[PDB]
Amino acid sequence: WRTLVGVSHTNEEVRNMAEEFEYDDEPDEQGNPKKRPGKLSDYIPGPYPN
Amino acid sequence: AYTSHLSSKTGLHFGRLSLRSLTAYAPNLMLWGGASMLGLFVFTEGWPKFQDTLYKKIPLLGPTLEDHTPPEDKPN
Repeated sequence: WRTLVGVSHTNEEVRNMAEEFEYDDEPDEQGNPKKRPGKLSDYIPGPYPN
Repeated sequence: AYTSHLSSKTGLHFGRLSLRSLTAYAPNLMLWGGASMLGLFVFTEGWPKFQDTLYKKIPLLGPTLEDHTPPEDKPN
């Protein structure tokens, strides 16, 4: 997502577009996994899991 | 007039060098120091710390080094 700023969209627009996808965050205090909204460092997600 | 001796005395030396040579080498050595410092200036110009300290304090050529792309468009 960070390559997309300064080229086609602005920084606020890419940060608003990255929130719509969920990504794997490292698990919390209990051990069960969590999900997080995406930030600018993560890659654009594919539509199929495998 | 008759001279039976010499009026001469040995100068100061360290075998390889003597002050006879160094009083002539000193202005060109200062010019070589200036040339080497200019070479350091040109070879270390992409350095950002030296860019903001020295290479932007230059009066007319200075602001050409800045690209103030707004903070609305940078990833970091």
